[PDB]
Amino acid sequence: ADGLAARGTFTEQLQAQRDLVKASDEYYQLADKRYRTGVDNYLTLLDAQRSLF
Amino acid sequence: RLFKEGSDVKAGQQLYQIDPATYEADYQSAQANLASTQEQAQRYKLLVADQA
Repeated sequence: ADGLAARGTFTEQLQAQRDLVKASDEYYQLADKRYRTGVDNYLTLLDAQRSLF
Repeated sequence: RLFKEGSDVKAGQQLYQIDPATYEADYQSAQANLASTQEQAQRYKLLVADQA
């Protein structure tokens, strides 16, 4: 019964984690575009790159 | 006084030179302000397509 509960929960918990990862990746991509246009410095690119992984 | 007297002048011909020296100065200052905010607007124009 504990195994069935873990099976019923982990597939949704990992989906939530994957959505979090892809949201952070879109954040990093927009920050990289904003860096290479020249608006921001390298520090607030590196912090978003850090938050990504 | 850059015209011969008693002549015929046309529209827009320069007559004198009143030694600007202040108008040139604040023209330079406004030119510097425009030369900043033009790039400030152009980068935002490039960014707003990607919704950054």
